[PDB]
This record gives sequence, C-alpha cells and structure tokens, in this order.
Amino acid sequence: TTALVCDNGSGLVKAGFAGDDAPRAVFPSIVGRPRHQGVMVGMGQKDSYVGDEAQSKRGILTLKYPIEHGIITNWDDMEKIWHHTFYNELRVAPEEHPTLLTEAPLNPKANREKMTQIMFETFNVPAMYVAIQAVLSLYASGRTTGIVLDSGDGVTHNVPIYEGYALPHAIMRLDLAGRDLTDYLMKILTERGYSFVTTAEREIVRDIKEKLCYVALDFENEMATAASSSSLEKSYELPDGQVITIGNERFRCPETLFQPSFIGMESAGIHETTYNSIMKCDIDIRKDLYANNVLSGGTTMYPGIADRMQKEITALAPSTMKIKIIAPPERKYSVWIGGSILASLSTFQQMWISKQEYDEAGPSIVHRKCF
Amino acid sequence: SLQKKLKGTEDELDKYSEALKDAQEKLELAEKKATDAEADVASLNRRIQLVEEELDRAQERLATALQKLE
Amino acid sequence: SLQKKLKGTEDELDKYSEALKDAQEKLELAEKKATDAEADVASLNRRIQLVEEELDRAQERLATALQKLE
Ligand SMILES: Nc1ncnc2c1ncn2[C@@H]1O[C@H](COP(=O)(O)OP(=O)(O)O)[C@@H](O)[C@H]1O
Ligand SMILES: [Mg+2]
Repeated sequence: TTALVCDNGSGLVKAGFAGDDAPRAVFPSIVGRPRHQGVMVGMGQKDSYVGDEAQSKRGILTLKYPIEHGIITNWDDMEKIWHHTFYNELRVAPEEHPTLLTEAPLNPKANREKMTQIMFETFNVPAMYVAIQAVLSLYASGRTTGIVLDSGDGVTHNVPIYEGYALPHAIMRLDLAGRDLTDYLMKILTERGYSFVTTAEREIVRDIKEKLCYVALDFENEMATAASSSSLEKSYELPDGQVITIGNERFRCPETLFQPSFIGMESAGIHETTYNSIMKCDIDIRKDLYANNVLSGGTTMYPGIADRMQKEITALAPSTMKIKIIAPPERKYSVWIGGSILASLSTFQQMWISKQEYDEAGPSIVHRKCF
Repeated sequence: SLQKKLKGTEDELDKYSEALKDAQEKLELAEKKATDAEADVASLNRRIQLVEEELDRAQERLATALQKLE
Repeated sequence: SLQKKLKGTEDELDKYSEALKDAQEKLELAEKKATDAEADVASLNRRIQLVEEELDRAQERLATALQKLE
C-alpha cells in the first residue's frame, strides 16, 4: 500500500501521496456560505463552498477560517474540508491509506484527541500518525542539527534540535503570523485612503501583501529615503480596475515581525526570540545552532528577510561566531516534503497507530510513546 | 457597399487586439524578470557591503596580530 | 447608427495603438535595465570569490600569528 501525507496547516491545506516530490493538491482552507437570498429557481446551489471553489465565488459568499492559530475552532467545517481533500482533490478513498498529519508545538491535547477520533471514526483510516512541523522541516532540509524557525499563517515557532535530540524546554511559540500581518496591512492602508472591510477583500489585501511587500534591511534609513524619493511607490490593479498606489506601507507591514509593538504585542521580535531560544540551550551545542539556522513557512518568503535576520543575529551574537541562515527556494513547501520523506522510511512502518490498538487503548493513546 | 468596409475594420481590430495582447503578456514577462533581477542584485550588493566590512575588520585585527607577534 | 460605432472603434484603435507603442518603449527600457543588471551581477559574483578567499587566508595567518604569539 501507500501512505498519504496531509498538512492542514492554517490558510493553506496541502496534501499528496507519500514519496512524491511536491504536494499534489494545494488550496486555501476556506469554507464559505452565501449571505444573500437568491431569486433564480432551479439553480440548486449547494449550502457550503469549500476550498478553491469558494475563492471563485468570493463576491457572493462569506468566508470563515476553521483554524485561528493552529488550533481548530469549528469542527463540522473542518470535517467538510477533510472530506473535500480526500474525495475531490485526491479522488482516493481513505479506507486503505495511512494518514500522516502535521501539528504545531504547544497546543491543547484535546486538539490531537479530537483529530484522531474524527479520523478513526468518520473516515476509518487503517492507521494514522501526527508529527511536529519543525521536525519535518528539518527532515526536508537534509540537516540533523540547527534551530528551525517555522513561520506559517497561524503561529511562528522556533524549535532547536541537536543530533536528532530535541530540547523541549527551549521551544518558543509566538502567535504573530501571516494573518496578523494581513490585518495590520488592512488597518494601515486606511491611511492612504483605501478602506477594506468585507472578508472578501481580505483576500485582495493578502494578494497585495504577497506580491508587493518586502523587508527593509534598515528601517530609519528606508523611511528617510521614502520621505524624499518617490522610487519606492508601486501600483496594483484591483479586480475591477481602479489602480491603487502604495509607498511606505510596502515595507512597514513585514516590520511587525521585528517590531511587534506596532500591533500592541508585548513580546519581542522574531530575531530576539531566536537568539533567546539559542541561549536557552546548553553551551556546547550553540556553535551548530548558530551555524545551522533554518527558515521555513510561507511568511518567510519575504524578499530580504534573510539578510535582516542575519544582521540582527550577528548584532546580538558574539563577533567570533559565524552566523549562517538557510533559505531554500521552496520554504513554504518544506514541511510537506519532510513529511513525505518521513512517511517513506522503512523504519517508520512500525510507528503507526493501528485501528484495533486505537480502539483498545482509547483516544488518549496519542499522548503515549507513539507521539 | 459598407459591409466589406465593416468586415475589414473588424479584421484589423482583431489583429491589432491580438498584437496588443501579445505586447502586454511580453511586457509583464519582461517586468517580472527585471524585478527579480533587481531584487537579487540588491540583496547581493548588501552581501557585498557586509563582506567588505568583514574584510576591513579582518585586515584590522590581522594587523593587530602582526604587531603583537612582533 | 453604424457610423457612430465605426468612429468609436477607430478612435479606440488609435488609443490602443498608442498604448502598444508605449508598451514597446517600456519593454525596451526594461531590457536595457535587465542587461545592465546582468553585467553588474556578473561583476559582483566574480569578485565575491576573490573577497572570500581574501578573508579566508586573512583568518589563516591570523590564526598562525595568534598561535606563534601564544
Ligand atoms: N511570497 C509570499 N509573500 C508574502 N506572504 C506569503 C508568501 N508566500 C506565502 N505567504 C504567506 O504564508 C501563508 C501560508 O503559510 P503556509 O506555508 O501555508 O503555512 P501554514 O499552512 O502552516 O499556514 C499565507 O497566509 C501567506 O500570506
Ligand atoms: Mg505551516
């Protein structure tokens, strides 16, 4: 048989068969419903629209994200998303395919318990497993040591791993992610004169952020340059024409990652959290961690992020140390690649959670050695 | 009598529209390539400056080492 | 009638021809910028290795001087 690797993530579900080079199906994890009445008779539109389909009918629907920050809030729509992924995008019955899932660090145990219960009862998969995103990301890069920073759309976490031995006491989780950056961009664009309120226009703002934003190596100098020069302004085309222009907001939005105080968060920037996490570890493994800093997640795709991160860490770390940041081109798909590699290992075949083992041990078995 | 003129005008409009659409598509391609190249060159220019500072301080403490060895 | 539509089509065709010319001009500028950036990156990325080996042997005989001093 073959194993199935699915990554719910947050804001982007990516699924495929184990052993493949890239995920087969990638689509937003969005469930939408029609807020209007509808007058045509015989159209027979269905109640809910899931996945990329709901994107095409954005103007008529209202969208809801089942995942806020890693955790799942609404379960019925999550079940709908899983069913759509299994039956429509992959067109494979899950009755004979082990499923590997990715789960962020430091989340409620009830999340895993309900996930496994739903997967074992609703779909009756023969077996399934849950793994941490950071470990899979490290698998994909081919490394075995080094601190990995995974910054998705829901949560950003640093997990230091040395010689394949994780250090749980040094794991650091921060709720700042891509969704908060999009919200801050929505809030800041009002200054120029553009107002976005409808959940549909959240997607337009997200597209603007993806295709236009960039990270500045130095902040005050860039502000001074923008205050005088006009070489930074760029124009974007909305779906219905009405071109808009954007200047400072081009690079102010990502700076929230390094300056959480913009959005009122008390915590420090991601660079400072990474340095603190490295220091929280022992003293004999800091060399490799400094020299094997790994980045992953969609939010990390900002151009120029690596240079700023390296500059900040070098400013923090001792000068004698060498700081290197690994930024593969396929950052956002690193987790799924790592999961595919892990599911294809021969030694992993005995670490699945079997059906009858699940039944006799109960839903809590997920928290035993079969982590 | 004017039917042939209208047909010719429609054909010319279609040809011009197709040429224009090709012009855009190609312009977007070129602009995307130019933006990517500009970003890459700027990033490696920043790398150039940081490695230049590294090299400068390298000669600095190398000279310090030189006299202390003297 | 048909005359108004014909005149409008011709005038719109004129604006689209102007836009086509502008597109060609912009793409020529973009190609010039792209080739200039290509030359610049070629220079930078063929001097980066020189800088790298420079700092390499810099720290080499830095270490030699330090151990001799010790
Ligand atoms: N090139 C990019 N520029 C800006 N943001 C990006 C880019 N690529 C991805 N993102 C952001 O990453 C998020 C998706 O993260 P993803 O890799 O799916 O991790 P997860 O599935 O855990 O959220 C999106 O919300 C998007 O805003
Ligand atoms: Mg993720």
